[PDB]
Amino acid sequence: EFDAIKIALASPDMIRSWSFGEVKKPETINYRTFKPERDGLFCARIFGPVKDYECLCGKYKRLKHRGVICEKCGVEVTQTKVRRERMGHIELASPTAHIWFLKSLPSRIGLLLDMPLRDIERVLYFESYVVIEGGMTNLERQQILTEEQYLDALEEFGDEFDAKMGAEAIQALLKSMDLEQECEQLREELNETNSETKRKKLTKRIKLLEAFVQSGNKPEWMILTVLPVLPPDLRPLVPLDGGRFATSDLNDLYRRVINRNNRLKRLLDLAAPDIIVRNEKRMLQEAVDALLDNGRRGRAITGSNKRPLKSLADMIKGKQGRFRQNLLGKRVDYSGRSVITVGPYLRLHQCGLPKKMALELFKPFIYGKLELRGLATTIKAAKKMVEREEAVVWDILDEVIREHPVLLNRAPTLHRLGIQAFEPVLIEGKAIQLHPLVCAAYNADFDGDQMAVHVPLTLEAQLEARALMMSTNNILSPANGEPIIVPSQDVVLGLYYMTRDCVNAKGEGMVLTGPKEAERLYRSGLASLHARVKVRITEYEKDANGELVAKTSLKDTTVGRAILWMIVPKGLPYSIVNQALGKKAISKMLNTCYRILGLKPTVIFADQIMYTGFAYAARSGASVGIDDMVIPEKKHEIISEAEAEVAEIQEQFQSGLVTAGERYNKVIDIWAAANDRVSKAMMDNLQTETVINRDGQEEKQVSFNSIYMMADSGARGSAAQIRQLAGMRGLMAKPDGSIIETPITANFREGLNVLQYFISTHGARKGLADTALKTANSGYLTRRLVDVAQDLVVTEDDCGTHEGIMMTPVIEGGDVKEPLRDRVLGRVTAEDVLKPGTADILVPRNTLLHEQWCDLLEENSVDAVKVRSVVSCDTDFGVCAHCYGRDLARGHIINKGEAIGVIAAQSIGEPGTQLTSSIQVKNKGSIKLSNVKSVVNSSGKLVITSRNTELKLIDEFGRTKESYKVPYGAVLAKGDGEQVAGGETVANWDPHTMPVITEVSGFVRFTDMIDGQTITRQTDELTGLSSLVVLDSAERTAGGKDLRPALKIVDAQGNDVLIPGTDMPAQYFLPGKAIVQLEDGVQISSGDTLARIPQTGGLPRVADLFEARRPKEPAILAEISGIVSFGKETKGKRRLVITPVDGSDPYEEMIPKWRQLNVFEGERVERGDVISDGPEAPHDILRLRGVHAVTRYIVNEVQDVYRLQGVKINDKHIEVIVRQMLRKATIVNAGSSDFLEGEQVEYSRVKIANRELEANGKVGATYSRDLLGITKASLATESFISAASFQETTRVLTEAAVAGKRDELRGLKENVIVGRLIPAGTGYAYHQDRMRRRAA
Amino acid sequence: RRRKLPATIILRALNYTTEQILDLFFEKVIFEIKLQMELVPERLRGE
Amino acid sequence: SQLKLLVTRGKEQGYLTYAEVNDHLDADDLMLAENTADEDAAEAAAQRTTDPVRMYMREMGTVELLTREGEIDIAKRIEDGINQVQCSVAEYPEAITYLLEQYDRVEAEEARLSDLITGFVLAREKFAELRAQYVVTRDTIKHATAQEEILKLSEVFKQFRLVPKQFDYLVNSMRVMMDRVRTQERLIMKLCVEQCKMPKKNFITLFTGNETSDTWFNAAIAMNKPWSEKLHDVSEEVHRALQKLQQIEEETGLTIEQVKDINRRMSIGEAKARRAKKEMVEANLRLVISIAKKYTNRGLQFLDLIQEGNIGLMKAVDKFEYRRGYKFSTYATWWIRQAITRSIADQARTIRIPVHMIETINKLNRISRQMLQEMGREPTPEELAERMLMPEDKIRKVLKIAKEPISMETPIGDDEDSHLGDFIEDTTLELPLDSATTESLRAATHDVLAGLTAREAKVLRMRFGIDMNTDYTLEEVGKQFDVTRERIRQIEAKALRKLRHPSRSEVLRSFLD
Ligand SMILES: CCC[C@@H](C)[C@H]1CC[C@H]2[C@@H]3[C@H](O)C[C@@H]4C[C@H](O)CC[C@]4(C)[C@H]3C[C@H](O)[C@]12C
Ligand SMILES: CCC[C@@H](C)[C@H]1CC[C@H]2[C@@H]3[C@H](O)C[C@@H]4C[C@H](O)CC[C@]4(C)[C@H]3C[C@H](O)[C@]12C
Ligand SMILES: [Mg+2]
Ligand SMILES: [Zn+2]
Ligand SMILES: [Zn+2]
Repeated sequence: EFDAIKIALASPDMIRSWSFGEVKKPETINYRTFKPERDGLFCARIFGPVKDYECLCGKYKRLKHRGVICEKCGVEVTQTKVRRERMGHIELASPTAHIWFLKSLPSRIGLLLDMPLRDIERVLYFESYVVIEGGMTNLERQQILTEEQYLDALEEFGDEFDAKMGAEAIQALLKSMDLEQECEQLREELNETNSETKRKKLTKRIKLLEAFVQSGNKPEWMILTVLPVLPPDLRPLVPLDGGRFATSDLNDLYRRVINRNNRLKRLLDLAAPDIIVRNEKRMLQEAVDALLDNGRRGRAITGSNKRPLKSLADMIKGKQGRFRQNLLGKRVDYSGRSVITVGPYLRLHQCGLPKKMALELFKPFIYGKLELRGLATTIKAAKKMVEREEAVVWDILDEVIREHPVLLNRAPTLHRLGIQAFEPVLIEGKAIQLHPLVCAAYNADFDGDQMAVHVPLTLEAQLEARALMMSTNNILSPANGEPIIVPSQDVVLGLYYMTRDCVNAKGEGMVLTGPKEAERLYRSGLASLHARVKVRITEYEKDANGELVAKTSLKDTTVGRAILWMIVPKGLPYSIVNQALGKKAISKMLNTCYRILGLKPTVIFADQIMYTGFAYAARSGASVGIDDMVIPEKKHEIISEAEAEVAEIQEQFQSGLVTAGERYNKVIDIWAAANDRVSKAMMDNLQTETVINRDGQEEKQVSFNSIYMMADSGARGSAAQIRQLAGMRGLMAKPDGSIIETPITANFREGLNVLQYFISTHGARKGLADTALKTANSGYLTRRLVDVAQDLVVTEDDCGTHEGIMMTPVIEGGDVKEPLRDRVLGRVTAEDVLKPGTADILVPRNTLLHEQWCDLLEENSVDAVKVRSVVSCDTDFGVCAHCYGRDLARGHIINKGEAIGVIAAQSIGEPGTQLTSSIQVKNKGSIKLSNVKSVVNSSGKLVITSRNTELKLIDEFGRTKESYKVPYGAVLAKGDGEQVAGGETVANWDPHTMPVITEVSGFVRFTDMIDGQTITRQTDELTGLSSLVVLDSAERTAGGKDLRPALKIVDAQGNDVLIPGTDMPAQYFLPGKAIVQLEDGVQISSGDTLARIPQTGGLPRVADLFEARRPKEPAILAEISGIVSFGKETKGKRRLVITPVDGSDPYEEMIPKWRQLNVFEGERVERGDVISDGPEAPHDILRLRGVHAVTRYIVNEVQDVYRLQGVKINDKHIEVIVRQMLRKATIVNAGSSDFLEGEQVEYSRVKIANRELEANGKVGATYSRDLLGITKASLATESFISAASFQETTRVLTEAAVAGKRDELRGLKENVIVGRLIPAGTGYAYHQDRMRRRAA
Repeated sequence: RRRKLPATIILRALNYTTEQILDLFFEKVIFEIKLQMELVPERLRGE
Repeated sequence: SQLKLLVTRGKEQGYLTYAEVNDHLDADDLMLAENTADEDAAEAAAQRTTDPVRMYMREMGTVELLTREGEIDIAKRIEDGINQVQCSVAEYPEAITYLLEQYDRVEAEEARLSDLITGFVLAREKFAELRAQYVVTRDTIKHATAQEEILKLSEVFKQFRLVPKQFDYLVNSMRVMMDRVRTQERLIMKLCVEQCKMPKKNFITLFTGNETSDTWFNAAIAMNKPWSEKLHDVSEEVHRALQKLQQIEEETGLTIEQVKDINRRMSIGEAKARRAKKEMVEANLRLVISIAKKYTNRGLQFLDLIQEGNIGLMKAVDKFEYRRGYKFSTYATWWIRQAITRSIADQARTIRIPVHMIETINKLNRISRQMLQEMGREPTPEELAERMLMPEDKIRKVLKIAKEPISMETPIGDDEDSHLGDFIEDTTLELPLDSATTESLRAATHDVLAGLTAREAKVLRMRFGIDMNTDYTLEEVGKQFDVTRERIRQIEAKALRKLRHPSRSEVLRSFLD
């Protein structure tokens, strides 16, 4: 209807235009007749009649004569709702400053006038005068003149002198101000001499003057002359039961403003002393300030209840304002709630709805049906029929409900599966029956939880619920590809018990004809559910283009597996059910069914699995008793032995042989070992049993114990819970985080005594508090993540880009913890996947890698692919479907319009509550060295001559399996190009002192070495050797301080030995605190040690890693490639200069001397190398290394937090957030564009700006990408309606008003506030068509 | 819990002179004249 | 400096404590704390009490109290002022004529004799003497001896004392007459000087000294100067202004320079009165603030009380005389108390209560307190009426006053910070089922009314405003149908009878109830 919203400042003429009349009296209503007063806050003349079509007096009280203004009253005869739309105005006697434009942090008034805020405040409060265009009389504009100074200046000046006080002075200043001429003057200033901040401040001044000139506002509009009055019905005075009333706080504030204004107007007629009028004007300013914003400049005015009054500003901001409490979430019609029960008889797509709730929610539909079918004549008859609950009413209700989805929702909606659409089934009672398989999606248990039910109304809403939100459409998690409809705890136990063989059961050794005979035998009592038999099984294979060829063969199975085979669909093999079928086997089975067959067979299969599991779990009759918790028979011996060892340690400490800090650890280790022994003994005794037999001999088998069965199948429990039940409760902690030495040696089968229970309580209280805190934090993280990345939408099919990420498996030193299949499945290749033999292309390009392609890649053993990624997408304002991948919840390539930002935010935030030397090879392969320079030492072996050496174990198949990091100068047993066996330590080194080593051998002379200037005399008394320890710069004398210890290599012939392969002299400038051991003239072998130089986690790690915080001590990277050099020393921090090979060297950094540098001044380093060592910074990687390196550092550094806790989410969702982090570009060269040199612009704008410009006959502009946090990157929103929702409302509206900003609703958070279709999903087509017609 | 003030102020507010304050909170050593000092063995724990 | 250290500490730690900020630093403290939180930049880093009451106290402080004699001088000053203006206005002729005409009208029983005049320095006799003097002086304007006659007339006029209202009316009338003269003079000056650059010297030489004839302007047009030639274009407006001035001269009967001097003396006296009054009030501000501290918790804020007290003092200082000898602190406290009490009774509660009802409520409260203390338990409305002499219905009515409205934000949820305003429903909205019922009734009426002869349908739609813009009577529909108010009634009755019986109107019966 409008398609855009504009905001600006209001002129007094505009304010008089809005109003329908002036409010002159502070009266509200008569205390006797309760009628609106005349010219008061509630006035019928100004704001409209109080009841529909009726004058106040009553002479005109019918619709027939509407639109007429009664002469007696003046009240127009119209609808009363018009009182909700009409404003008034109050003409202030004297101008008042607007608090938003005075006490804002930038202080718009002061910024525009170029005056300190304190000067403005003191002139406002009638403290000192101000000269306004004084003239040529030796006065300076905007000069403070206190009362005495003003008085003595007035003398000797017959001129007016133009001095004023109060807000009138400010208004005169603003009105006299000229913006174009001052902008010209500032341009002249910027043209001339420039200083560090002079140029910046002048540029800011000119830019903001230009902005204010272009906004269309005028400065003097910041000073109020007329005050608008809100319509009465938004600040109502409403009668409550009895003689009492309730009123809004705005009535009090308006009454105060009007009282003081009228008093001032009266006072200005009496010609009162200036003291009185000054005080009155100060009070008027204070009252208007309190009205517009109460509690911002001074003390908040309070009411009778002694609480601060709510002002106009308080009604907009906060979590209880119109922007948040009512515009983004509000109460809804056609809704209900109730407690949820099980209902295990249901199908996956339907729920159970009480008849009473269904009758109440669908009332209009039932009225329509009753009238249509002729049962009722009018709607009143239908109402009475439904109110009496006749017989026909229930048939009509059953007809209405037939195919009408209802949305069920549970209160903590953490992801999109917390709302799902089901088909109702009318039931008796008052509880909602919820299908078991969906509980995990809701995180719902049946111990008192409640659910809300909403009913879609429109045809479009019903179709969306049926096609998008149905429960049979969401069976895969959207965070990863895994199903979320897995059977949970009792289905698992039933299917485990059914498929679980026994050694010598009834009917063992039989040969059945198929599943039917197996079931017929079991059900008639002739065979046991686990009796090993031979069964003829017929299974189908898709060994063709979908043909399902059959194969019949005699399998060796049990009766349970043969029975369970009856429910498995055609395409699957028989080996899926031919096992014990724990918790994870069932999930694998469902995943296999989904990938091979499709969606419908999977849903049918899941329902059959649930039914069979429940039936046979009931059949088994599995229970829990006190004899199932078998305590080990050796527990007392183990505890006694631990007691003896700890007592011996204590008495040894009492003899002063060990420090307490070590005996504590010894006792802790003793008790840990004892606990491990007890747990091992318990589990050994509890997981096996002896049975007999086919012939009569003792034979072991896995136990049928009930606790063990529950833990082993994954139904419920673990080894820790069993350990506490039958082992020992373990080792408790303390409030300080310490671990109390003596553990709880009792389990729960045995009782705890009072002290052990006291310690347990210590633990439990902390557990509860930590749970609460985690739930608190994980919501804030999700809210920020949604705010930053809400408006991302797939808005293209292919951008055509040829770039992407390089996906390879993740290896933490030893084993691999994420194969290539997990990281590559479902993505789009950016380049041909050449065969590892380099023969031909294996996967051409732009091919969505589904399961078959992943299997092919695994078969050919490729370990590196190039996959298109979101962070390297060429689409402007959105993403393309090919650079994203596939949906992960539907299984196909993502659809256009899908909102991927909200999905990414929800997927990242949903699991938040859950989360809290020598090198030895391990496999028979071949050593491969990457990024290392080799050389042969004196011993003849190979020594590393590099800092970034990487060792890989390339097996006979050419696949990496072990990646290891080796420091500098390590002796290697083997090298590249030689096969090795297992268990061979191919590298070793000393992890102590310093790795400073030489490179050649020969006579060493102390060149440029003077005793008493750089070294100290410290002879090795123990060995008798003389060692020259190099002191520091401070201690040493200045005679040779600038000199450094250089040890040149020479021969016996008197010549000079230089670095082999080059003419560079071989000198080693050793640093301070270096212990020179070998004397001059003593030949040294290659690599000799010249000097023995001495020396978070959980959610907060993720939250501080999306905020791009800089660590405490960031490792210094190589800013530029070139020879490293040094400059002036000890100028607060050690100075280092890098000189490129040819390029200029304007780089110099004050590197602190505290950092232990790992590079010598004679060693060149390229950019991106580490100078110091420590945690890396996120900003430095982006600058030194491309975008693909900072994203790789993040998607791997936050995925480590989740992997530890077992949470798995796709990498798609972390690259969506990163794409929104590095979104602003900083320009370095303007080029032929229209961009300022030092400016930050949206990277999308600059990318397209120079793109079209380059195509023409111009040259594009360079830039440097920038990285922000999710909280700083969400403040760059270009709409002031979405920004005010989650930012400071006062700041956003104050800056948008002066700038004359207008925003066209283009986001998801703005069309919700306005109340129109979002541009993301089903509303994507509507918005595109609107833009097309609008362009025309 | 208002703006911080040096502690000794309050002592002066209780009508205490500087000599009295030092007497209360500190011990003293003496000297005699030439330039002879009365040594207390316990005091010189580190010297 | 000190702020810089606190900022450095906050940046290093990212947070600060109240003690650290307060030490390193009421309204000024709050302002500084707000500024510090700005960073969590340049403006805050670079960056009295702001209380309107403290600044008022400061501005009042620079004052000197007055001793017993310190008022007397001021008092006499005031008298001189007023006396001067009296002598300034005694010379105005039209004033005495207006006084006599008003007195004659009063004698015509249009107003009370005493209301006209507050006595003199007997009323009928003094009026007769005044009339005799006026008649003997007006008929002797002949210049040589007329001045002494007018002086005697004014001197005898001095013996009279005039009501402030009519004296101020005469002053305002003289002021508006002088304003008209000055406006005409300013128009002449603007049309002659700015439009023609007419030198001020010529204006002084010609305009001043006579200021009655047209020689100063009309005869100066032939001075042989460019301004004289240019005055031809604007001669019409200047001539009209001169004619108005000549007409006014007849009313004034005096030289305009004398009028200017009289007005100058009047302004000097008024300024003296004003300065004296200001000096008096500045001293008495302390008394005003001292009185107005017994009404703190009454609905008005302290400063409003102070300002109302200041109005009462300014009224007293104008109505105070030193003849009685009341130490101001006794003639002034009464006015201050009156003003403060009336203001509290006029602008202290949102639903205004008249003054008399406020007094009744206060009296009832005092009686209730006395009764509660005396009898011990409580007074009941019957006992209150007996002790208070009221019909026992007025007592109940006064007790039923609506007290004070509840703030609509009073936290009442106590569970989710809910406010009292969230639980108040809109009682005027029409239920969606009633709207559907209305539409269904309209449809049923449209269906039924089509089942009778077109004339009957038209008549029924004409009488009852069914889909019509407005209702109509019998004679109007007769004008429409060319019949006279009788056949129309018969056809209407026939149609209603036809719709009356069932088989034609049964769903309407369903709508009925
Ligand atoms: C902390 C929540 C306070 C809130 C629950 C308390 C505080 C004052 C109470 C109201 C007032 O008495 C005025 C009315 C008196 C009538 O008799 C009954 C209604 C009425 C609104 C009262 C209901 C309730 O009791 C109130 C709102
Ligand atoms: C624990 C929270 C109490 C809350 C549920 C109860 C306690 C007092 C109740 C209000 C007061 O009576 C005043 C009004 C009376 C009108 O008749 C209906 C509205 C009105 C606001 C009442 C609605 C509600 O019922 C209130 C808030
Ligand atoms: Mg629960
Ligand atoms: Zn009226
Ligand atoms: Zn793309």
